Amino acid sequence: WDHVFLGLFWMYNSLSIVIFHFSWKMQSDVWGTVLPDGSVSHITGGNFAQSAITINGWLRDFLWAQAANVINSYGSALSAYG
Amino acid sequence: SHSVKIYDTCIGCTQCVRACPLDVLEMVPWDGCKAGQIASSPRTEDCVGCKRCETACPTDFLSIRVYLGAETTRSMGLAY
Amino acid sequence: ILGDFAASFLPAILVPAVGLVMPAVVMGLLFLQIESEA
Amino acid sequence: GAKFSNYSAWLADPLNIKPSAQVVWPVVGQDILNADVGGGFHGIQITSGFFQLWRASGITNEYQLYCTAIGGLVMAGLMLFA
Amino acid sequence: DLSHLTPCSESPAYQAKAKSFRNTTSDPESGQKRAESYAEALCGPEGYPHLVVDGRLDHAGDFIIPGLLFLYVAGWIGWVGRSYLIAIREEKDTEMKEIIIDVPLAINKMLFGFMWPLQAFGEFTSGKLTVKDSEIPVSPR
Amino acid sequence: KGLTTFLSTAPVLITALLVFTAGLLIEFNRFYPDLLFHP
Amino acid sequence: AIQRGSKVRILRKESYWYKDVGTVASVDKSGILYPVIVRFDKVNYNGFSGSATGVNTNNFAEHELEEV
Amino acid sequence: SISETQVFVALVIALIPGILAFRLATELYK
Amino acid sequence: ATKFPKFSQDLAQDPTTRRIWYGIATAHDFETHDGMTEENLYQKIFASHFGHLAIIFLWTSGTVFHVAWQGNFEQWIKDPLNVRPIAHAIWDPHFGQGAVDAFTQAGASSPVNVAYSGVYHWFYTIGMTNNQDLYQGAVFLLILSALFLFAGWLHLQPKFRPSLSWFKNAESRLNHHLAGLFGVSSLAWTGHLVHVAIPESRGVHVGWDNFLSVKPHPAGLAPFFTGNWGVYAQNPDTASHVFGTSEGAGSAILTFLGGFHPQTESLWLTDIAHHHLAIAVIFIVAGHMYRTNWGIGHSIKDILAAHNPPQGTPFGGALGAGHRGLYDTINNSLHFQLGLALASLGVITSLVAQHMYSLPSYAFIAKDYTTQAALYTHHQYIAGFLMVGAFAHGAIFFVRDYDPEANKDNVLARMLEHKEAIISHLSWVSLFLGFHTLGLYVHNDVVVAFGTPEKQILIEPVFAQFVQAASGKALYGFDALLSNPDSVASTASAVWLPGWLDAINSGTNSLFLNIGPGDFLVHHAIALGLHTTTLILVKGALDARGSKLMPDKKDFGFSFPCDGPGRGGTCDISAWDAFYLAMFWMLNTLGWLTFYWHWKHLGIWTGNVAQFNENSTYLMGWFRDYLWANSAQLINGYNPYGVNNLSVWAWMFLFGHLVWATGFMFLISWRGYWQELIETIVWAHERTPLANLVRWKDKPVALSIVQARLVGLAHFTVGYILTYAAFLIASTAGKFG
Ligand code: CLA
Ligand code: CLA
Ligand code: CLA
Ligand code: CLA
Ligand SMILES: CC1=C(/C=C/C(C)=C/C=C/C(C)=C/C=C/C=C(C)/C=C/C=C(C)/C=C/C2=C(C)CCCC2(C)C)C(C)(C)CCC1
Ligand code: SF4
Repeated sequence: WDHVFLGLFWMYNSLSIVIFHFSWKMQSDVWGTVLPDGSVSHITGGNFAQSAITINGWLRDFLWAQAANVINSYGSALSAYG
Repeated sequence: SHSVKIYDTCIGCTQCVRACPLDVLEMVPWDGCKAGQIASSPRTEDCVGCKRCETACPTDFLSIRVYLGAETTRSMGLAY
Repeated sequence: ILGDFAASFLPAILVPAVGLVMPAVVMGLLFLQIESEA
Repeated sequence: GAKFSNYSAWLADPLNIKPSAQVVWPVVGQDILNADVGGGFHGIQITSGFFQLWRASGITNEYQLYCTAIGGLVMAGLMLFA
Repeated sequence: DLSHLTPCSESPAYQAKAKSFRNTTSDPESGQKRAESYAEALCGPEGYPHLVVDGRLDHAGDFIIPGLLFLYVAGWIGWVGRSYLIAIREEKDTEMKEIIIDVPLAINKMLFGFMWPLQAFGEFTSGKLTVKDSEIPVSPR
Repeated sequence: KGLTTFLSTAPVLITALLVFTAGLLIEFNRFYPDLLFHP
Repeated sequence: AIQRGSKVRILRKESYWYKDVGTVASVDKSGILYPVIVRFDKVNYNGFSGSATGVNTNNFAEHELEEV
Repeated sequence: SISETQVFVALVIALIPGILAFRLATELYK
Repeated sequence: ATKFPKFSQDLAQDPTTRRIWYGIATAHDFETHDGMTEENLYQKIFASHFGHLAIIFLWTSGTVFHVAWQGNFEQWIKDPLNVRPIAHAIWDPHFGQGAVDAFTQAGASSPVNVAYSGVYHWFYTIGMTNNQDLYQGAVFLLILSALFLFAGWLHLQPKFRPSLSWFKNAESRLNHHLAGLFGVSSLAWTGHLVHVAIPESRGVHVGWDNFLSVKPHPAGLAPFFTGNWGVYAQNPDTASHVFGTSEGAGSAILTFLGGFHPQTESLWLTDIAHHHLAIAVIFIVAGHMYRTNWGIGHSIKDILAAHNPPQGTPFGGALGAGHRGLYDTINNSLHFQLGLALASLGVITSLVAQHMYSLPSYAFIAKDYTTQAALYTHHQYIAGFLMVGAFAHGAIFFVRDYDPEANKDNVLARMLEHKEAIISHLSWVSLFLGFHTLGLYVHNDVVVAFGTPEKQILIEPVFAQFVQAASGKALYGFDALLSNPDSVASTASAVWLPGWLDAINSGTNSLFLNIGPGDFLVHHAIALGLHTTTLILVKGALDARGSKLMPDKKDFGFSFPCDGPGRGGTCDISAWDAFYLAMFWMLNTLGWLTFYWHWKHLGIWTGNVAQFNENSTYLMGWFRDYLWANSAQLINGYNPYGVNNLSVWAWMFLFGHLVWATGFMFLISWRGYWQELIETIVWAHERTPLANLVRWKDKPVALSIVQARLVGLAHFTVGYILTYAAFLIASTAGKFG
């Protein structure tokens, strides 16, 4: 049972890194708007190439930068998420 | 080696000996109990310290009591 | 990079001594101390 | 989807109206949680993908969702009886 | 005298906020009712009502009335719980109706639990509220 | 007869009590909202 | 005064029911150290972890008791 | 600023608690 | 048959790796050493004291030597408000060009570290002017450390080893510690202040050459013996005085204004000297209290035994036997003395932290904001350490030094007699603070999130504001006892009042800050933290000897893993659980109060105090406007576009996160999983070719249960201090730097 107890922490760690990789790679390199010229302006700006190689880049450009919406959500329609 | 000490509040139910996994405990005759027997720990150098004997003791506080002391290669239970 | 302070060559000697040399000496000596029998 | 959603509004303009299928009762200041999502509907912007699933299923009106909800209740009672 | 705390009507930061008070209920003028109801409080420089807790009157509504109301309700809950717990002791099967609550006894405990401070004073002066230190289990030192 | 004993259990009664208390508080804050203090 | 069914208070400090009152199940007349079997309403801590059961009786001596 | 010789003077002064710390540590061992 | 550890033979025959780990951790527990008597115990402790004082003096000597050698003390005294103090130089083989360019700061030509301990302000205030005065101080501290080392070596020699009666001579030790350690040292510091620090603040260099020639007052030692002491307070320093130079300077060496210096924003050095002379006189007088050799004095045992309220007293015999059995209990037990010492030291360290920020005593240290932040946080964390250690040693005293026969029905026995009434009421007050502090925070969070911040429960702290107004603050309009000028206290002969009143009623200092509804809730969080940490600590100290689940807890000692899975489960029942579970609560409380201090002072120093005053009432304002907002320049210390001077602080931030999260591994995962893992690793080593030649002498086992609780605790602690020190220093140095 206690190996399941520890494996729950490790699946938390594993799947958290999986969904963090997804939520950064798609926002930086897939999702975004299309300019009328034809180029794609992504949500973050393609910072996965240079910031997803460092833990400080994952802390700064993903966790600190993208949680600016969840902490400024108070007094708005997404305040239940904050 | 651990110290397995058996006190005189023992009812001689033999649960500690059957609960012991390394044959540390046994029953000796004793005139001070209704069951006529008390637990003894002769080969207490084989005690790992699992306290299964302390788990199985039905006294209000345990008549058999394990004191974890010096650690040997048998107290650690090491196959290597 | 050497400093403008007096005896700037002493960080170039003491820092590798205290960071590499004497910790290796202390771990070797303490290893021989804690692993010797009798 | 049948009663508390803007699915009929979402089917007309699916590129500028957000999917919403849950309204929030105004007893305390949680009426702010009803997001402005389009078509004169206020509610929580759902992300379950039920609306796109019903569009791929060919569901065009909310009565077809009401019939499926009634059928789900009948099937749940049938499973309880089984 | 709290000169740093101005009344919310005289405070020029509360009146800027009080236009944009959101409605909480389905009542359309709920923001205006909150704005007029919070004007009797004291507002700081932020423009938000403050509560002064020192038992003074004209500010007893901040703490003294809600505090006494909670003390009555919490004493009700605790006294009905203690009365039910005492009543289910001396009838030889106490764990089963500790786990499966005897409703007809609990209703009679609850609806007669309004007179909790009178019964509390009676049990305090009678000595049947507090168990003596001899007749009570104490852990070893 | 055995159903009333199940309804007299601790989780069913604590759920009924908490739903009744939450409903009383919600119905009070609907009809009389925004009571930060006693006037 | 110690007889079967008499309610009696424990004077063992280390016991779970120190200064608590339990009934007497049996008293042994042979020469043993703890002849008075006393049964309690509450249960002891004894048992494995997660066990919902525990012992509620123990042998005690004459000087370890007082009759109420 | 201090001179270059003052650093070496302070180092050979620091050998006097250097030796005495070694002498105290061995006697604290005993 | 292994020589390590020498002091324990039970661990010497241990064939596993637990022998080394437990020989490290039982090295300083001299009481459990094999063949240890009390007479040898006290002498080994006495020599370890000298070794520790020598370590302190060598650390101080290194600090002053690095200020003198590779710091900038010449440049800093010219512009203390603009020049950054340099701690020491950096010699790193790992630096690239970006780090050398980034760490070449504070006017240096080398990679240097900026000092945040603020000893530059201390040295400038006490009379240091050039680097040579620091170098001679460093050399003198080296000689003092060598002297302490030789004293410690000497007191281990059998000729000079003190007897047991000398160590337990409490009366003489108290007399020489109050008269000499506290009174003579404060009198000597007064001598330094009136001889060096006060004239160097007035531009008059003294040094060791001219202190026998420069007379501290124009009337030197003549008003001292006649009695007209007012001559030393006739010409105080003008408010237009400039520090370190002679214009605007006075001549009085003992002034008593009680205010702040208008330039340095600190207390007057003449005020400091007068305070030190007063407390030196009081400490010398208090040192003449206990009888040693000359008949007159006091004996502590008679004072303790005479202090019990008799019959007919309105309290009666409520204390039982009173204090008889003390002075044997305290003097025999070293853990009682250690706990009392650590409690007193933790309280006075808390006082140091709470007083050096509101009443700075060092020149231009109020305007060096990062020094204030580092000093407050550094002293409060150490105060929490000392206080938790005080309670831990109280627990150790109960488990291995408490005698119920000697302490029979005294105050100490009657503490244990109702030992869990205290625990139940402390649990009640912990829940009473916790439920309602979290309830008001969550209520404020929900109503601010719901667009209605006016529905917050904002509570003005009127009691502490009444205290502020009673100390002389006219902002709240209480008009109480110093706020009005017509009170009996205000109309007295209190001549500190003209300085104190305009020091407290000016908002340019940290003296008696404006407190509002965001200060009430954090203070109740602080009260919750102290009450709960006290609950774990009192709960484990009083249940140290034993209790209902484990009666014989004293037989296994202070620190044991468990007592098996029997009796329902017995994890964390040793009195070491109090220390282990209260390090977390102490660190949480110190985090709460240091976040409070840092955010309030960031609002003060930035000049926008409204941010704290409206956003600290709910926890999302704490989470956003303090953590997220002030971590911005921290985490951008190194980015893909370059390297700042805060790159080492971002690296320490991540390092503290890594160590803190590595602690979770030892605290959550427990031993037998790792023992089962190491058994497979042992099989893999012994069965592979070419590596089974290398055989271990000791059998690799998992870390034991208490050892891993300690290792996870140490990781949690080291990560906690490292990541908060990094965040604090970078947050208030990227702005005010
Ligand atoms: C404990 C006090 C303390 C501390 C923390 C530091 C720390 C530092 N010193 Mg040192 N130092 C000190 C005392 C101190 N020093 C004193 C008293 C002197 C003699 C006057 C100096 C002389 C000095 C020189 C000349 C140099 C440093 C340098 C260094 C740096 C790297 C260490 C090194 O290689 O040199 C250590 C070399 C020594 C000669 C120090 C000897 C040991 C001292 C005397 C104290 C003993 C330490 C401690 C008390 C014992 C171990 C405790 C243990 C529990 C950890 C580092 C910033 C280097 C530097 O600036 O690089 C940029 C450098 O070259 N130091
Ligand atoms: C805790 C349980 C849980 C919850 C609450 C949901 C909830 C959700 N799922 Mg999900 N799901 C889960 C577990 C869960 N699922 C599991 C365990 C599986 C694996 C079988 C899936 C696979 C699944 C798929 C494939 C899809 C959903 C989708 C949905 C969303 C809309 C629900 C709906 O009507 O889809 C209705 C969707 C379908 C009827 C298509 C499913 C048909 C699959 C391919 C056949 C499965 C047959 C059989 C049950 C499985 C046999 C396994 C085989 C190896 C033997 C919603 C967010 C849909 C979605 O994201 O839409 C936006 C979607 O397409 N889920
Ligand atoms: C009859 C019920 C009852 C009564 C009157 C008491 C009264 C007492 N408890 Mg509490 N308590 C109870 C139940 C009760 N409690 C239960 C159910 C729990 C488990 C959650 C606890 C756990 C507990 C803790 C952990 C602490 C107290 C404390 C205290 C004291 C201060 C009050 C307080 O802190 O409230 C706190 C109350 C709670 C945390 C939970 C109370 C839950 C409800 C309100 C109890 C009443 C409802 C009950 C379940 C059903 C009623 C019966 C009904 C069928 C008629 C006081 C002696 C403190 C103490 O020792 O101070 C001296 C202490 O530290 N109690
Ligand atoms: C007057 C003579 C005298 C004096 C000066 C000392 C001095 C001392 N003794 Mg000693 N003692 C004496 C005689 C004396 N004793 C007598 C006769 C007895 C025999 C009965 C003892 C027996 C004895 C024992 C048994 C022990 C001591 C110890 C010590 C040391 C205490 C620890 C220390 O250094 O803290 C010094 C701390 C201070 C000066 C400050 C104390 C805290 C202050 C008051 C709080 C405020 C600080 C203030 C704000 C300043 C801040 C500093 C600045 C950076 C801002 C110290 C060196 C211990 C030892 O061995 O140490 C080596 C110890 O084991 N002594
Ligand atoms: C177990 C034990 C222990 C432990 C415990 C502890 C550790 C404790 C601590 C405690 C503490 C550490 C406490 C503290 C306290 C404090 C106090 C009690 C204070 C008071 C003060 C006052 C009262 C003040 C007053 C005033 C003035 C003077 C002026 C102004 C105003 C005022 C009011 C503020 C010991 C060691 C003993 C021993 C063994 C046993
Ligand atoms: S501790 Fe385990 S091995 Fe030792 S006597 Fe008890 S049951 Fe047997």
